This record gives sequence, structure tokens and C-alpha cells, in this order.
Amino acid sequence: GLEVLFQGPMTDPVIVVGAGPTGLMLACELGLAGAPVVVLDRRDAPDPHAPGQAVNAGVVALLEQRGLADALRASGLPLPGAHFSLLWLRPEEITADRPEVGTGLLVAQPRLTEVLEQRARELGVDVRRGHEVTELRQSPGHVTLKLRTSAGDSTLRGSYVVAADGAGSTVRRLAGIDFPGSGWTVSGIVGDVTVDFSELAVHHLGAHYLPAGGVYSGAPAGPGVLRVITTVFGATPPAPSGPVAAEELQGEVEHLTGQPLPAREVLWARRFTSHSGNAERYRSGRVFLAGDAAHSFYPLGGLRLSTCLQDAVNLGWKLAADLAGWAPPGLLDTYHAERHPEGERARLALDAQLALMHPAARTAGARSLVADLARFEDVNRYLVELVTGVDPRYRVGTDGASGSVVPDPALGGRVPGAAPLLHGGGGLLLLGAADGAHARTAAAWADRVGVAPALAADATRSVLLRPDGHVAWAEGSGSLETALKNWFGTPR
Amino acid sequence: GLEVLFQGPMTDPVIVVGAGPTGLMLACELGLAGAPVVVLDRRDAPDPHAPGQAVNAGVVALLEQRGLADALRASGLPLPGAHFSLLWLRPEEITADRPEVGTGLLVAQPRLTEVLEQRARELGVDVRRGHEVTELRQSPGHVTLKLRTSAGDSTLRGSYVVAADGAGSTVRRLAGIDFPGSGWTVSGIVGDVTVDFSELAVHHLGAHYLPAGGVYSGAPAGPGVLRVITTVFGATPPAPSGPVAAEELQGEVEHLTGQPLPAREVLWARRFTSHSGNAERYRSGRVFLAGDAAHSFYPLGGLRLSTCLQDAVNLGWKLAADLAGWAPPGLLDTYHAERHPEGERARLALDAQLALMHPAARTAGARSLVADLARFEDVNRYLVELVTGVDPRYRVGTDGASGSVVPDPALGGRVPGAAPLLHGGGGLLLLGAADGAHARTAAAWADRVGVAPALAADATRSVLLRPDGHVAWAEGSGSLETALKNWFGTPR
Ligand SMILES: Cc1cc2nc3c(=O)[nH]c(=O)nc-3n(C[C@H](O)[C@H](O)[C@H](O)COP(=O)(O)OP(=O)(O)OC[C@H]3O[C@@H](n4cnc5c(N)ncnc54)[C@H](O)[C@@H]3O)c2cc1C
Ligand SMILES: Cc1cc2nc3c(=O)[nH]c(=O)nc-3n(C[C@H](O)[C@H](O)[C@H](O)COP(=O)(O)OP(=O)(O)OC[C@H]3O[C@@H](n4cnc5c(N)ncnc54)[C@H](O)[C@@H]3O)c2cc1C
Repeated sequence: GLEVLFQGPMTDPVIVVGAGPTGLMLACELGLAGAPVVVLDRRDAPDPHAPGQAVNAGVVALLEQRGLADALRASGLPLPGAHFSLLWLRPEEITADRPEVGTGLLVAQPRLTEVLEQRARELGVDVRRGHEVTELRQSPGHVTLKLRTSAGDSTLRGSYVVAADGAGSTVRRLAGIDFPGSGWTVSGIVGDVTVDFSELAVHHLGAHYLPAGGVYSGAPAGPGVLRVITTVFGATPPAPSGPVAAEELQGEVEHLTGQPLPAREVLWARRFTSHSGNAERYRSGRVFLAGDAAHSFYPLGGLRLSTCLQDAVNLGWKLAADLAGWAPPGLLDTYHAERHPEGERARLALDAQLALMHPAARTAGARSLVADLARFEDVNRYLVELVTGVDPRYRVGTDGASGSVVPDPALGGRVPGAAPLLHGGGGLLLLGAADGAHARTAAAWADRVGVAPALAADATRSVLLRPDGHVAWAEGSGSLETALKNWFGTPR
Repeated sequence: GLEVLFQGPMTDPVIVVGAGPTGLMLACELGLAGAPVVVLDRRDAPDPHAPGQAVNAGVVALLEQRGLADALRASGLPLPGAHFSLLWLRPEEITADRPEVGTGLLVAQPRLTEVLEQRARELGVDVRRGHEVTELRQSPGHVTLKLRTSAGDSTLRGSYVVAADGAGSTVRRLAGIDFPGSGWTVSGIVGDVTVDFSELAVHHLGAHYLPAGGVYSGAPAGPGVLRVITTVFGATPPAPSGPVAAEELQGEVEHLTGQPLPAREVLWARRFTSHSGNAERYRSGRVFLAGDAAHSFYPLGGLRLSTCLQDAVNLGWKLAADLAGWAPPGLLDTYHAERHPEGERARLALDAQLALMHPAARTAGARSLVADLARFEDVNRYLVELVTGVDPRYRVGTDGASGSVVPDPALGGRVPGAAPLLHGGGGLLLLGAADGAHARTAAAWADRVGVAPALAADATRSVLLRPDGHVAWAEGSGSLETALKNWFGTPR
């Protein structure tokens, strides 16, 4: 009982289950927007072995609009190249028109998580490690979680619960939400090996599709450390998961590339199995799914983390607007409406890439076809924009109407040049001279929408940005006033 | 002994083994060019069940340049549509620029074979049915075949032997030539069903990919006769070949389309198994492979017959030039050099199309990708030109040099408007004003090369056509005189 004393007033927080990249990004968005939030995680400390290294332009864009990209870049190498099914593309052909496309990074996933965690701490977010969610019960007005710590069992009440608990999501299972997909289940080994980088043959650096039917990737992770991923397709692994010894990893490396690594020591190595899935719904009452809990697929490129952080940034401001009481009706429902098809589009894109790799003998013709088609400029642009995480566009109609049957193709995308203007959060109306009145209209929403010149964002007409950076209106797409109502609610 | 008497002088013929479309087209080309030819076939009569119905623009072009297309068209329906992996394309977008692309036909394969057989008879070609080739022996200057008839065993001497004996080629096996491919082996049922066409639901007409994983095709073959092909992918058939009863065919139709056919009677039906292969070489001494004997793949569209007749027309004039004594050195070797990669390109194109269909759940993403890419104009053109048989281009360098490392992209293709000018056979120099001398140069080869105005062929500059209709030279691609030497030999 005594624990309740002296804590002061408290509003029912958004409970974020999981302190990976998804959870922490969402907690930063909630924190910035002034919503109450608690983050739980079953681990005692951050995972030093979090495996990702490819952080694409889609991720960087979201970091940039919160001023988090510089901290990540300090630990990263520019990764300007782009591939589809490990066929190399030509991103340089469109970077003049879309500079964003060249902002991807090679950077270890724990560095991203550290950047987000530090920002969450600055925004006052309480991150409760050693806390495992074991049960969930919804009520009309709140949710209650059962937790386990080394003390013992306890309860926590929130306004909302967001599953950011990874691909095997406890919460998704507790909510009884199905996770269908294509049946692509692909196994690999990931680990870190001590090397002298000068000793490496060129075929031990970078990511390679081996025509026999497998993938090898070697990328520097730190001083004298090579991060290695191997997958041998159609080979049933000795087991579907668990730790892996040097011999087994060296076995796969040599099988694929013809040669074992010049390895001093395998620091760590584990067998992973990726499932392909998209959750049938992203919302159930006051429970939401985000990141890997909502969608999973083999991590060939950077779409896992970009869909993760795109979910977090779509959801946070919407949860906060709902709690603050100004959200237009249906705002929370647009999370599923916008993110569910995007999870599916990414999941389906990995199915496409895998079907050009395995079974190798049978897929060679399709692979050669796509390689041929990728010589055309419009095909190259389509694939580059896909794999870099830059092509998502929400369906937004005239007057900013959500989920339109007649989407306006000028709306729902991004204004990359606006990122520095959005660090404070909130909506943003970019004002351009292209043909008084816009500023005047927007004044009634000045508590939710700031103003800046379109020219400070390299935009060439007036545009309205949601707090997630996506375009809800632009000059020529109907009424600004109706679009302000549709996304930001009733005038003050 | 008495059989030898009274027969008169005889030159050693080209022996064509097989009187299918490949064999008979080749015999027509040899006949027209004045070379001696005999055609053997193990069957007692033409096959009434020869299964093909899709005759693409590539086939029609070769028929047109011999005036055979009108006779076929009398039995056919225009099939202007085009597909890739049963994704429908937009051939209408390029027919303004390439009218050829819209000349494909729905016409029963026995009608093609009948047209070619009648023409072979007019050219005096002896077609010896009930003759089965059982052995082959090469000598430096001729070849000897062992034959079986209902009389008994015998021998036949030729200058050359061409295998036109189908996908299971006896001759390819006797020559010890390997037939590698991808491992795509795809089984189906083909048959003819008596129907009232008005009773058919729309899903029983045309060719359809069933998302479950199979193909159904229903096309009219004659009065009250529907030709039906079914393949159920990944279903191991009851047997790999043999006759098939109504129940089994109706089983597959209903499995695929949800509904059996309104069938009065199944006239005939058989199980087929298609192997994917391209022969490792198309020539071994005085033995050549052509058509299905040289390449095989699942018959989804019309590339089987177009590669077949393209081989026949490539080879015939070359064999004849060799026998007549005027062929430039190496001419016969250009048959393999030109046709082997084309057989492979077609075989690989069917691998590509199959890898977008099976296994259905796993390939859906790749299929959706290609459907998306096919919205672009350049992708649409690439696929249309591929599937219609219109995109082959031989590698021909400046000055008409064969097998160049630096191919001239203006050479090696066709001039479709020239077809009416080529009925007589021989080479053809099309004369245009675009910048006296060309006609003068060509005069030294007037025994092998005719002349006509480029404007009578809708060409806009001077071009030299080989007897197969392919471009060996055009104004601006180096020396006409050197190109005449490279393809037609020494000046008179
Ligand atoms: C070998 C490999 C390589 C990869 N490489 C890349 C890459 O280069 N680029 C890329 O974009 N993606 C990559 N990925 C994918 C990437 O690692 C994931 O998408 C990412 O970790 C997802 O983050 P998340 O926050 O959704 O989930 P996670 O990072 O899985 O975090 C979930 C958190 O929830 C916690 N949790 C789980 N259950 C509970 C519970 N019941 N109660 C409390 N806490 C709980 C866990 O402790 C964990 O901290 C790779 C994946 C693998 C396996
Ligand atoms: C169900 C099905 C549907 C098809 N549909 C299409 C289609 O719509 N369009 C298309 O383009 N293609 C289609 N095809 C492919 C097409 O039928 C073949 O490509 C075509 O028959 C090949 O002709 P060919 O002359 O090379 O061989 P074949 O037509 O097989 O003729 C070979 C000949 O050689 C003879 N022979 C064999 N061995 C010997 C021997 N030892 N001695 C003497 N004679 C011998 C045989 O009797 C036969 O007459 C289809 C195939 C199938 C199975």
C-alpha cells in the first residue's frame, strides 16, 4: 500500500510494451506531444546484439524531423547504394530529383536504440526494465496489464496499450490477433566475428546473392568486428533457433562463398528464423500493434526498421491528440487504415525479392527478367523508392479527406526539406505565394498548427503537414479549412 | 537390288527427320532454295491431335515472307491480345509503331502443318511416312541412317541430317547431345470436348491463371469443339503421361475453375509433361537439331512454335548455300551461334513466367511486382515484343560481321514490310535514296541477291536482307560490299 503514497497526481499513461526501436520512437513521439507514457521491457538492459545495420532513408527522414539524425550519423557510414533482391540499382539517377534517397546509413541497431533512449530520458519518459507483460484486460475506459518483475506479480493501468514487443509479440497473442502471411519462412545465422579487415577477400565484404541459392553479408560493426549474416535457402537448419558455434557459422560461410573467414574468434552467433506476417488488425479497442509486432518478414534490406518507425510516428501524435481531447472523430482509426496496407506492401515486397532467389535453379529466369527490366529508368526509380522507404503515400482526397476512394496523388506524401522545421512537433502550414488568406484560416488552429515559409522547406506552394510529416493538403487540392478540420479537429 | 534401277541421277539429300511444323517448314525452305531434301516421319499420317492453337506474330512473319500466311488465316481467328505469365499486356500501345505485333492467330496446329505440307508437295518434296529412324552413323562426307518401316529395316544416305523429331528427339539422343535446363517440369491435360458454346460460363473461355496455383485454357477448335488445357501446379499427377478419361479432365477443370464443363463428350484427352531444355549444341558434324529437338519448355503462349520455325528458316538457306557451293566460310556455324542463345532466351522466359505462378502463395508478391512494373510503357513494350516472338535480333557488327563483340543495334532484326518481296527466296537489297553505287556493288552478287525499292517495303534507307529476312547491313553500318561477302560469299 505504502508504494501509492507521495507520488502525486497521475493521468492514465499510454503503456508501450517493448523498448526496442519501435517502442522508444513511439515514446519519443508521445513525450514530445505531451502525452503521458510508460515504457516496459522484459530485458534487464539494452540488447548489445540487436542485429540490424541497414538504416534506410525512410528511417533517417523520421529521425531528421526530430533532430535525432546527427546523433545516429556519428556512429554510421553513408550507404548510398540500393538493391532489390540483391540486384544493384542506380539511386544516383534520381538523387538530383530526390536527395532523400541517398541518406541511408550503415549503423549498428543498438546505436539507434541508444539515440532514441537518450531522447526519451530527456523528455522524462519512464523506462521500466525487468518488467514482463503476462496478461491484458480491457475495460471501456482503460486497460490493465499483469506484469512480472524479480519482486513478483503486479498490475498497471493505462489509457492505451501499444504492442511494440517484436515479431513474436506477447500482446498480439493476448489480444487474439492473427498474423497471416505467405509461408515464406527463412532461416539464417547472424553473429559478430573478430577479424583483421585487411585480410578479408573482397567476397567477404558487402551483401551477395550466391547463384547456388543463398545470401552472405559481411559488414564492419566496430573496430576489428565483422557482422556476418548467412542464409542457405532450402537447407533445413540443424535447429530453427538457438546459439551457434564457430564451426557452424564457418561451415555456412564456406559453403556459400567457397572460403571460411579469417576469424580470430566468433564473439557471438545465433540461428534466426524469420516469419512472414502482417497482423489482421493493428487496433483492438484500446490495444494497438506497431513495428515487428504488426508485421514481419526476412530482413534483406532496411524495410523492417522503416516500417517500424513509420508506424510509431503515425500513431504517437494521434494517441496524443485523442488523449488531449482535440482529435477529429475517427483519427485513431486512421492508424490501421494507413499503416496496415503499408505493412502488407513491405511484407509482399520481401516475398517478391525472395521469389527471385529460391529455389535458385527455378527462379534464375525471373531474376534475369527483373535485372533486365531494372535497366529502364522508371523501373529503377520504382525499385529504388521502394527499397529506400521513401515511396509511402497515404490515401488522402480533396480537402484532406482521409481514406478517399478518389485519392489526390499530390497528397499523403512528404516534404523532406521541412524536417528541420518540425523538431518542436505539431502540425505545420508551409506558406507559399503560388496561387493573406491561408495564414488567416490557419489562425483558428494556431494551438495545433505552426506556420513557416514554403521556401524554408524547398516547397514551391502552400502545403499542410500533419505532425507525422505527411501532407494533408496543398494549394490546388481543395479547401485548407476543411483539411484543418479533417486532421486537427474543431477551430479554437 | 531392283529398287535401285530406273531412278536416275540423285544428289545426297538433306534428310529431315520429322514432319511436324519444324520439319516441314525446313523442307519448304530447302525446296524453295533448290536443295535436295527428303522428309521422314514415323507416323502413318498427320497427327489430328497436334495440340497447339496460339500462333504468334513471329510465326506469321515467316509464313508471310513465303506467302503461306493467307492459307493459315483462312482457318484462324485474330488473337490481338498478349500476355506474360497470363498477366494481360497492352500490345495496342505499340502496334502503331510495330503493326507486326498484332498479327497473331488462334488456329489449330494441324492446319499449320497442313499448309506447310501442301507447300512442300508443290515444291516436289518427298515425305516418307511410316519411316522411323533407329540409328545414325556419320562419315566425313555424308551421313547414313538406319530406318524401320512395315516392310523392315533399311538404310538412307544424306549430305546432312536435321533432327526435327520433337522434344524427346531420337536424333539428339543418337548424337549424344545433352539437353540441360532449370528443372521446371510441368504436367497438364490437353483434350477436345464437345460443347454448346452458348452454355459456357465466361470463366470456361480464354486462358486464366487461378490464384490457387494452376492454369485453365478453353478455346474453340472447330464447330462444337472446345480445346481445353488444365495444369494444377505442385499436384503430382496420377501418372506423367498417357490417355485421360472424362472424369479426370472434368476433375481438374472443376478443381481449378470451381465448375465442370457442360460437356456432351470428351473426344480425346491426354496427360502431357513438359521438360525445360536447350540442347548444348545445335550442330554435331553433319547433324543439326531444330525445333523442339533443340529446345523445350511449357507451352504457355506461342514461343514454342515461333522458336521452331525461326530455327527452320535460319537453317534452310544456309544448308542450301553450303550444298550449292557459294556459302561463305563458317556460314553453317552461324546456325548454332544465332539460334542456341535464342532457344535459351525463350526457355528462360518460360522459367520466368512459371516462377510468377508456382508455388502460388510464395510467388504472389513477385507476380504483383511484375504486374505493377507492366504499367510502365517501356516494360509493356519489352514484354509484348518478347511474347509475340518479334524481338529476336542477331548479333551482327559493322560491315555485316557475324557474331561481333561490338554488335550494331541497327542490324540483325527484320523489315516486316519486305515480306511480300521475299516469296521467291534469295537475299534482297532494298534500295533507298537516304545518304547509283549500291545497285552497282550488289550486281556482282545478282545470282544470290535481288533488288527492290526500300519504299516498297516501308523502309526509309538501303538495307540488305539475308534469305531468312534478317538484316545483314543498312546504310550507315559500314561497307555493303563487305556485308555481301560475309553472308553471300565471293563475287560472281
Ligand atoms: C539477423 C537480423 C538482421 C536484421 N537486419 C536488419 C537491418 O539491417 N535493417 C533493418 O531495418 N532491420 C533489420 N532487422 C530487423 C530488426 O532487427 C527489427 O525490425 C527490429 O528489432 C524491430 O524492432 P521492434 O522495436 O519492433 O522490436 P524488437 O527490437 O524485437 O524489441 C521488442 C522488445 O519487446 C520486449 N518484449 C517482448 N516481449 C515482452 C513482454 N511480454 N513484456 C515486455 N517486454 C517484452 C523485448 O525485450 C524487446 O526489447 C534484422 C533482423 C534480424 C533478425
Ligand atoms: C498441350 C500442348 C499445347 C501446346 N500449345 C502450343 C501453342 O498454342 N502454341 C505453340 O506455339 N506451341 C504449342 N505447343 C508446342 C507445340 O505443339 C510444339 O512446339 C510443336 O509440335 C513442335 O513441332 P516440331 O515439328 O518441332 O515437333 P513435333 O510436332 O513433335 O513433330 C516431330 C515429328 O517427328 C516424328 N518423329 C519422332 N521421332 C522420330 C523418329 N525416330 N523417326 C522418324 N520420325 C520421328 C514424330 O512422329 C513427329 O511427327 C503445345 C504443346 C503441348 C504439349
